Amino acid sequence: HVPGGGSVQIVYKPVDLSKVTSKCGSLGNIHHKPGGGQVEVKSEKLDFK
Amino acid sequence: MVKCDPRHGKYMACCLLYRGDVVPKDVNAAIATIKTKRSIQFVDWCPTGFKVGINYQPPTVVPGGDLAKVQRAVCMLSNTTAIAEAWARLDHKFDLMYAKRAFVHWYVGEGMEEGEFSEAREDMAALEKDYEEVGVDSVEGEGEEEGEEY
Repeated sequence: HVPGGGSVQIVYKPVDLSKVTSKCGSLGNIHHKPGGGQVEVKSEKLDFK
Repeated sequence: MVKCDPRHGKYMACCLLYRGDVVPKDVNAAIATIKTKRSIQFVDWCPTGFKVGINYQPPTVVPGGDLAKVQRAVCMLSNTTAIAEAWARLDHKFDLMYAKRAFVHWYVGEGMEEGEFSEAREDMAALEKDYEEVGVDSVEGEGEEEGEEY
């Protein structure tokens, strides 16, 4: 007989962050909205016709 | 007691209203010497510029207050071209805000109309020409005329 055991394997496994996916509201934007209307439309020059 | 300066135009009409120690000669001479002053200028068509009232009774005052007694007093009522500067002030003050339509929504929210608002301003644009025409020295040709001296 040959004594000294057979063989036994270690428990060890590789690791990864799985390309995981979540929500982001901030990622959906790069630009701001244009301004409101700064201009008068009511004014009249009061000509006596 | 209207702040427009009476140098700025020409009298058309006057009423004097005396009370207390006044006699009618003294008044006739007060009026004639104001009439003489053509600096106290009348519209060049008016001849008989004055009306005159004379009461025997003096003004009494209220007791303890700011108004004190006199032996004689005068009120006066006078129509004059010089007030066309204050009507022009009421033009300019209207025109500056109405060009913007400022405060309009308060009046038009009582259902009053923008049409009537504009006619009121148009009636006062006619009023400016009403004061201006009485201000004309009865011109009826292409210039004016004079004798040797005024």
